[PDB]
Amino acid sequence: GEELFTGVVPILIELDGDVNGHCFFVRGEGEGDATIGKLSLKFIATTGKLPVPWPTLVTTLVQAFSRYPDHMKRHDFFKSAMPEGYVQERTIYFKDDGTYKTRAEVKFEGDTLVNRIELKGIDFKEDGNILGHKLEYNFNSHKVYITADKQNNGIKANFTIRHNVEDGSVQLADHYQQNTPIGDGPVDDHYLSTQTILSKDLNEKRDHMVLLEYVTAAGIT
Amino acid sequence: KGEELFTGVVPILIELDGDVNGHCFFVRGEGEGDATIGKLSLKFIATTGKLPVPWPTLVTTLVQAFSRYPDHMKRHDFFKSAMPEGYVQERTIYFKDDGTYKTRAEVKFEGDTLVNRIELKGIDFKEDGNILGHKLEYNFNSHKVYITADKNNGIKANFTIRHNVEDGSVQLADHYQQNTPIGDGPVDDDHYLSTQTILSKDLNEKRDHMVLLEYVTAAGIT
Ligand SMILES: [Mg+2]
Repeated sequence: GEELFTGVVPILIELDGDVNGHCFFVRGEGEGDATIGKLSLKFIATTGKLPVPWPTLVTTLVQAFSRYPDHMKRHDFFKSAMPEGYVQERTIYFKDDGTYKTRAEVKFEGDTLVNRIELKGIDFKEDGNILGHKLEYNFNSHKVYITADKQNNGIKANFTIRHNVEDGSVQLADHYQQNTPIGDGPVDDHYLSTQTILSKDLNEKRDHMVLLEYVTAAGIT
Repeated sequence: KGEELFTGVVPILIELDGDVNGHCFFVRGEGEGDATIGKLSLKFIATTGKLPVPWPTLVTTLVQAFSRYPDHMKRHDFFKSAMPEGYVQERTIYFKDDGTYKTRAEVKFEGDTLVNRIELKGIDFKEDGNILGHKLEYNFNSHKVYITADKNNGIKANFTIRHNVEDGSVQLADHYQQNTPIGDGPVDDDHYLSTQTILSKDLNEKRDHMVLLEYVTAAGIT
């Protein structure tokens, strides 16, 4: 699957959501450089104003795009499942607040890699950090601990995301993940190091998130 | 159990999830029903803010098991016979010269509370129409609900709702209904339900809401 990631690969992102009854849609376009672990994307809300903070959707809207080191090439499930693709599911627990359930498909559509997502948010508190938009427009660096999931012939990941709040302490989001192959069966413990930058397109009147991310793999000597 | 469950007053919880021309919203209602007297008292609230559609259009979509069937009609009602397991209630509502509603609901007992859970999708509603334009008066007329057996082992119903418009004209809503029992062994003749509704507001409620009082009795058989 490594052969399809050579050079620059186009990216398409689609998300459908419902948070405490609030529907919304997001569309993103950009490109990815798996060889260099670089992502550049621009997101727009096609339904108006986003009812939840943009940082909370960062993890939900890819991962093939990670640069796995030469001695770790065989451990990249994300790239190995292409072009057929894989299904990615999560339950995100915001401490003392609501929860997100997500289901996505990542696959090639022509020469474009597409990520179509469905998320449902429930039990979010009124005037909370999420529904109250009290989260800073930024993102911290994290470690995505990946482990094999023999039963589903895929992988599982666990990590806690730290969302900066406008005053000083931070809002935690526990992430639980499962990735499963879509077709024919081509596949150790390790982790991903992530860095993200959120920004704004000054000539865009629509709600915008501009994204730059750098991801590498490690954990094996 | 299935009629024995409705002696006296039963608590009610109602939940609706909807999408009209892309505008999702949710409504939650709580109240009580006294099937012996065919009476309902409920309060509904929009938990997502302002309703993108007029409240009266959601009345029929929001517990016919509380209808009052006469002693000589005990056999006839199917609503209570399907309890406590409950029944599925589906509808397609066509508003004349406007959009359409598709609904799916499950009505059943959860403990001592009768619960009605709903999904509603509205399509092809016109901009500046009576519906999306909020031109319907805050009231509800009396109707007759025509029920017939669907020996899907349930029932079907057809009727036309009359919504008063602010200008004085009326917006019609054709209702097509299908009910199927969730589990086993329920009762199935042609007859109708006579309905009366009263809409009001809670003076101390800032959220978009609707207070409803309803009286339903059955007839059509001598
Ligand atoms: Mg909904």
